[PDB]
Amino acid sequence: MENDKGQLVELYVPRKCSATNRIIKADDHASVQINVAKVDEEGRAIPGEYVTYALSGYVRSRGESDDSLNRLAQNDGLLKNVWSYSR
Amino acid sequence: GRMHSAGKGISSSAIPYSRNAPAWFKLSSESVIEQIVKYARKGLTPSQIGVLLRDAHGVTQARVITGNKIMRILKSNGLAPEIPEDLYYLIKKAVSVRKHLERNRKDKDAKFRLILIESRIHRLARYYRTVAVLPPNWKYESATASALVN
Amino acid sequence: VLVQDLLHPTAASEARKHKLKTLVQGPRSYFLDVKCPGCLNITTVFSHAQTAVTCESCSTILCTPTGGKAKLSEGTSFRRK
Amino acid sequence: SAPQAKILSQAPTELELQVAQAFVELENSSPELKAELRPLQFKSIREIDVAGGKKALAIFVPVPSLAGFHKVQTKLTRELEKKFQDRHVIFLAERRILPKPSRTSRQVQKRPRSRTLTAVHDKILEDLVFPTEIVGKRVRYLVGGNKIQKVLLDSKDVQQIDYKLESFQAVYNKLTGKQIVFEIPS
Amino acid sequence: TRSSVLADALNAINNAEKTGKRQVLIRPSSKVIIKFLQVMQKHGYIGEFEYIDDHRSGKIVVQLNGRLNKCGVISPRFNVKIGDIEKWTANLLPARQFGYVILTTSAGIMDHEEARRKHVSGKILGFVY
RNA sequence: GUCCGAUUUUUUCGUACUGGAUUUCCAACGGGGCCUUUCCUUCUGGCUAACCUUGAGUCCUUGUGGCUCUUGGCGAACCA
Ligand SMILES: [Mg+2]
Ligand SMILES: [Mg+2]
Ligand SMILES: [Zn+2]
Repeated sequence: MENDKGQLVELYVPRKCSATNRIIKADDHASVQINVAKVDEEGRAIPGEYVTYALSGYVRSRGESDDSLNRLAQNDGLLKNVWSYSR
Repeated sequence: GRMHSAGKGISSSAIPYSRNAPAWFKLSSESVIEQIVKYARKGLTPSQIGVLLRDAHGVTQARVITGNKIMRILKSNGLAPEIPEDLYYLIKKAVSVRKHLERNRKDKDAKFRLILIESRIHRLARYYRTVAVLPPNWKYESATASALVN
Repeated sequence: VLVQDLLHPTAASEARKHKLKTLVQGPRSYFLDVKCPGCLNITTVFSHAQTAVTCESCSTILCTPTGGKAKLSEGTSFRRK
Repeated sequence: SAPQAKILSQAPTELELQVAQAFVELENSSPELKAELRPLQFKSIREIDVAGGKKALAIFVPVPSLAGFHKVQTKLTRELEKKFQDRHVIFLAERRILPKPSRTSRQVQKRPRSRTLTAVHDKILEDLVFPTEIVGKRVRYLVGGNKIQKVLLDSKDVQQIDYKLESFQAVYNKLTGKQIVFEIPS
Repeated sequence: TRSSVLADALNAINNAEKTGKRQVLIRPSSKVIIKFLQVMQKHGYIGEFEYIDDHRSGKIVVQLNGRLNKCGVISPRFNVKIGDIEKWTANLLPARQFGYVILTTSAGIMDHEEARRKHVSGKILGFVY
């Protein structure tokens, strides 16, 4: 939220779910954030550097949390031949 | 859902995506049209014609392969019945039940059903009135109806 | 579930759904070419025939109607087109 | 008389007469390839660039005919795509479109549905591929604001148009303003 | 019986965003549906959509993308004297800063930002935010 | 450019008003037009083709009326 002179007001811009793009409430204590390790030349997980996601309370409570990750994984290329678009 | 019952059945015919076809028919409209009127003179209603054409003579449905709906064929050939087949089979039924209603006067379930059928008839007939296929009055009458079947 | 190509449902799931409830509804019945072993005639019947279809003559019998698919008589040929 | 310009139906033009004599040429095969080729005449022809190094010839048929050009076509186009190499040949019946009735653009005595923008453009697309029926159809409305129609072609006898599909689109596009894309089973 | 169609449409779309669904079938397809869907798309509340040709009245598949709150229909389609476009926007839109009521003017179907500008008006269709 | 309280607080350091035309230097926005098979429907006006026609002429491996002048009829089209 901008203001009169393009100055940035509003005291915090919340996260958004990676699978429903819906706001993560300040008290969404089911909301999750998974950091996934990225690798280099064979094994050796590069520390402090992740491919990171965020799932909503809602999705996780629906049991869709896993399946959303598989579609989110392959998409950023973390899996191959797991998630299927057609079913 | 149903009109005169609590039924929600969907038993309906699914028509295929194919305004032309089939690649194996090959008999020309003129020869199937020749066949529709052949059965229509022998005293047959459009419904039970397409029944027989679909079962024995291959023809998937005459609206394609001839480009014209079966009743219009009869129409053009001057073989259109007096009252629409729709109504006839309604009226016929009502005529029936009404007879059974007379030898059986305590059949309260029959009386009730009779009301139903005659409601369908009138609601139907009121439509055929509206689209000029029945003369502006016509009316289903209890007494005279038995004359419209035979 | 949650995300899925509805435009492109799998042919195996699509053939499982109800007749009407396929992406674009379509029939499941077919037609036959049918003949009895003593005659070169080639009678063409429908799978869910409600008529006791005869051969060109010879007061025989090809199929008998039921509640669904008709039952072709005894010894006869048939190819599905 | 003359077997040349009479097989047309207008005074012009070059390309047409060239086809016309390319017609009589094939009419020199009397028993069938003449008996079934003398009644078949056409109206006019358009040229249109395709995406490949070729061009597209649009041969316009009167309409009550059409069914005639359909009894050959396979032959004709093939023999036409022999003599006129580097060309894609398709027969499109010229259909009259009547505008939508308005308080302004008004006309009496109704207006048959088969005389309408939608039904006619829908016929063109059916004529464009002629053989092989159309199995399904979609219209992608795009995130940015414009539509694309996805015509779904058969499996049977597709060999007669595999190569012209890139050409059909161009035809449709100059004809209408809309845009085409093709596909088969999936 | 089936009565609004645009309603059963918007319902389905809404009821999906509600359940975190990223796509909905729609049936049957109406022009009035499509024009509506366009108006939504052009402000990003939906994504791309795709008509389907059953030899009938249509189907539609819509891509949702979160961020849709409620698309609704107002039924009956009331007549709105242009000076009263204000009063509906003040009634069923979340903030003055954003949101859209969309109508049906003789100048076509459009959002109220637009009817405002072309200075036309007419019958309300529904709303998006 | 000049009206006006000039702000963080140092100097040639930074704020409500007006003017701005035509630009390829981007944008959004509305108004009126056309072309794309689409001004249709009615009526009046315009210019007039073609069509018939009187009269005088010419061609033909055929009365085939072709073609040109000419008398007064009829106003496709197109424009308003
Ligand atoms: Mg139902
Ligand atoms: Mg009722
Ligand atoms: Zn037999």
